[PDB]
Amino acid sequence: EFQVLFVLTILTLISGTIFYSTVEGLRPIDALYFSVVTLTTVGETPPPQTDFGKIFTILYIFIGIGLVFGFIHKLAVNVQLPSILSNLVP
Amino acid sequence: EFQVLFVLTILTLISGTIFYSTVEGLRPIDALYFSVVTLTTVGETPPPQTDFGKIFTILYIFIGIGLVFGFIHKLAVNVQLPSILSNLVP
Amino acid sequence: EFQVLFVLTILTLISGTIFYSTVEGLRPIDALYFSVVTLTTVGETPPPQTDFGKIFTILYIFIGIGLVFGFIHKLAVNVQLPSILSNLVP
Amino acid sequence: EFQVLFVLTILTLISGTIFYSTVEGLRPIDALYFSVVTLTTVGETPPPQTDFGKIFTILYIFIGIGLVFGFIHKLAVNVQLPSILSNLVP
Ligand code: NA
Ligand code: NA
Ligand code: NA
Ligand code: NA
Repeated sequence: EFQVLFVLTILTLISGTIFYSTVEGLRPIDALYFSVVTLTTVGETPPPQTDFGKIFTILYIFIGIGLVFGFIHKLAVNVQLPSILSNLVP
Repeated sequence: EFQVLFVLTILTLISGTIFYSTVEGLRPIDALYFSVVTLTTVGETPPPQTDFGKIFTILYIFIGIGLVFGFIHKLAVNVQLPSILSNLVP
Repeated sequence: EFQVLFVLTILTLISGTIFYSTVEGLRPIDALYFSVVTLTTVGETPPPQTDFGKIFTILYIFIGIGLVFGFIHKLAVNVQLPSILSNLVP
Repeated sequence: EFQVLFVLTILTLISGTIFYSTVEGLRPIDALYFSVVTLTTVGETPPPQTDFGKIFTILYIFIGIGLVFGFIHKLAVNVQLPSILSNLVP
């Protein structure tokens, strides 16, 4: 499960990285950062400058937020929880 | 269900698009983008400049966030999940 | 229930409005808008300029987000849902 | 439970405060504020300026959001709820 969500999230981020680096002309690292803060709703970034960027962002958000949060919902509950939980055992 | 939420979300976005393009004077595409990042809480945009814009945004958020997230909660769980889940079957 | 959450949310917003209008020197409407986008995590606004503003925002977020979202979780599910749901009955 | 989440959240914020104050060169209070609005997805702040800041933010978000929201989910439901709920008793 966690393995799958990880894959789906990575592919989603890869797509955003390629899109933004090409259409908005961002360096790869900035394109990945934009993709990440967008899908997690953190939004610490100015908006895309092109209409293509805006249209894609709208669609990217609706399709990717569900996935990204489903993944985060497992990263801390199915992997990060026990580590400290089972560790909460005397 | 998914069909209904889709309709309710579209109408909500249409209302925001009309509102912002008129009161804040944004081009339709920018008004739709503002509406979308606002309701998904992504917030990658500067705030409205008019008091009408601010008041409407406050009300728009409280009434639309619940709907938009309910829709997203189905777009990936009732439509996007199986596609890859049922596809996870050897 | 909905009545109570409404009260708790209003008081929370009133507190933020008073705080920001005084410490950050914002007009009441802008102080309320800042309070609202902050607690809903929309964040369509520049950050507070004073250390008092920042410290208060940190505490305001942790204490108010839970409440605000609990309220929204009822505004659309206990009030906005039926209106269109019961209306989905032929 | 609430005691534990409080500890995990504090350590997470301490790490972010140290990181941002050092790499992005922010005063401690601004580093803590950035860490807080980032992990709660409020995002009321400009993005990091360095690639290290961006890479760390990406990882910080994925690992810390789950924790921070789990904590908030208890701060208002296991501590803030009764206070006013049990108080809702005539
Ligand atoms: Na958010
Ligand atoms: Na945000
Ligand atoms: Na934001
Ligand atoms: Na923002």
